Amino acid sequence: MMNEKILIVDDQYGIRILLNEVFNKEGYQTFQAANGLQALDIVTKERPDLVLLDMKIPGMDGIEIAKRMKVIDENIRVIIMTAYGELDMIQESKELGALTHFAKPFDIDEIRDAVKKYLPLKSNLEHHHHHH
Repeated sequence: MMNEKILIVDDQYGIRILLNEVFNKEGYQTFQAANGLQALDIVTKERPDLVLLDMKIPGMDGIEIAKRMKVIDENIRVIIMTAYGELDMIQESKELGALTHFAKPFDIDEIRDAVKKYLPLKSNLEHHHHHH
């Protein structure tokens, strides 16, 4: 809507960049966090338009983070990444302001695609014509 940002929680530093550059690649704005509490700060400070929390991150989860982010916005469009089939803390994290979840085993194109279908801004999704 206004400042359509995407926050990306990663410790590896590369994963965050992967989504940072690919979200931006599409025409987005992104940011990164090495725990969750960081994106947390950036949500209460910047209020992105969408956030991602890799609970697969090297150490911690941004679960109580989205928790506080849903205390801060209730649903700042969070997406928590898991081991594709882990989702151990997923239930609370998803009811906690997250619009959905993802996987650390995610696909790049799937990541930009999935977020455009949820938090849209310029990346159009075809569900109005039904033709593609």
